[PDB]
Amino acid sequence: HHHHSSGVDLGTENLYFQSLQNIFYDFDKATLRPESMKSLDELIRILTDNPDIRIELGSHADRKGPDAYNLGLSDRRAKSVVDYLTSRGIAADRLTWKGYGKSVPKTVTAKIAERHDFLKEGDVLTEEFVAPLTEEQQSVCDQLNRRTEFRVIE
Ligand code: NA
Repeated sequence: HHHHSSGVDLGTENLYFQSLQNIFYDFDKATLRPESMKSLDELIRILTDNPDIRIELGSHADRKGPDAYNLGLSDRRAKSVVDYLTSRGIAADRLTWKGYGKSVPKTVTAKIAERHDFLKEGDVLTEEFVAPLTEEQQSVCDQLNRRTEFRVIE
């Protein structure tokens, strides 16, 4: 099969790539911002250039509001991405998705840590981590949790 031990995955959770970005959302919205459409066009290029690969997506919500509500919101966030891709010709069978609600806070990557003096690589944006922060710091963290993650798979 593969003639080597596992290498680095092309995904948004562990590493930062200019050409494979997280999708971020407004508070209580599943809408694709103009920036999100550019990011999805970059993903469509990867899908069309590599016709056999699939994309696994995971959609999320920030700590505010009930668990069940946030699960539904995360499903709508995944669906908006799937609908944009399928509207551009991507076969639905090439995409898998899961809505995690607010159950999986994001881990701060080296790029996120470079951009914010208060965040360090490896910090997990849990409710307990975000709770004692300033209103501005909470807004940065909550925004980072309102995202869709991607991973390129077979
Ligand atoms: Na930092």
